Amino acid sequence: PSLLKKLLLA
Amino acid sequence: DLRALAKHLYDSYIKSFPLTKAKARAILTGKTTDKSPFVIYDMNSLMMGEDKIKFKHITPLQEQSKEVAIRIFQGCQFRSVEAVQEITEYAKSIPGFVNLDLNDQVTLLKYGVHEIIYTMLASLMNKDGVLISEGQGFMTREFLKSLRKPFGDFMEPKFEFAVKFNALELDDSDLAIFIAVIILSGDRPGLLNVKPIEDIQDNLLQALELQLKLNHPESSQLFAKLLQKMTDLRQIVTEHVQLLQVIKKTETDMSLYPLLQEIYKDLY
Ligand SMILES: CN(CCOc1ccc(C[C@H](Nc2ccccc2C(=O)c2ccccc2)C(=O)O)cc1)c1ccccn1
Repeated sequence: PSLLKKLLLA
Repeated sequence: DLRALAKHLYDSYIKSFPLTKAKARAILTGKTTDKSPFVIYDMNSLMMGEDKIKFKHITPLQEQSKEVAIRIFQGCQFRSVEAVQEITEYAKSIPGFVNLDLNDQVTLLKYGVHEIIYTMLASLMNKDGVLISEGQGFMTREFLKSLRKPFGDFMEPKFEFAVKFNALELDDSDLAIFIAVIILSGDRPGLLNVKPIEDIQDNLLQALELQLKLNHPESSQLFAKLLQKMTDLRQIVTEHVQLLQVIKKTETDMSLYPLLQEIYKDLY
């Protein structure tokens, strides 16, 4: 549930 | 080629950050065609400019609290969330960054973003205030300092850093490489593979040194002066976290946005 991972994978 | 790397970083910098230092300086010096920003210097001028501060939530910014300091707190963390997103987009354009282990990419962002934020705040500051809402408004240093404790203690060390940092007279081409150097710090806690990170920062540092010699041939040892600012930013972060903890221990309804909570959780 990492929001930073979501921004990095976009 | 170090000049090609510098130009690539600058191009990504222009794409990722809507309000550059060049655009900010044109606003701060009034040498621009658009109208002057709304100036917030006291309670009345804040109430008149409050709805022009970018803030998208359940209720308008003016309804966040009866206290002026808390409304400033809420509006600032809305900006911070978007600032982290801009810095993340720029970080992904740094050659080699997205090839690193994803967990190391997270770590470099977790520890780097606020150091980048405070670096780029200086671009939006003069000795008397800071531009807000993409240059649409201007909030004075005296007003931010007049807020009740601990709210009045947040911005003042950032202004103090900015006065000294702006004396270096860097431009956007310099800053693009400098912030990339900061993101690619091999000594961040919990990094899995330090070597490939240091390999990238080595090239970034060489590109930075060449950039400063070409763009500032009169500023001898500008490279050495700038490197010392990288450690100042870590002190600012340490002081900032302590103020946020005073908020968490002594204030009630206040809660950081989810993205900010993730960054600060288990930080150092
Ligand atoms: C000052 N300014 C420009 C953006 O300045 C930044 C100054 C600092 C930051 C970093 C960010 N800060 C906060 C996060 C949550 C709540 C408050 C703060 C403050 O730092 C703060 C506290 C009290 C008073 C003023 C600020 C962080 O830690 O993530 C991000 C942006 C504002 C202010 C209000 C609304 C919009 N534009």
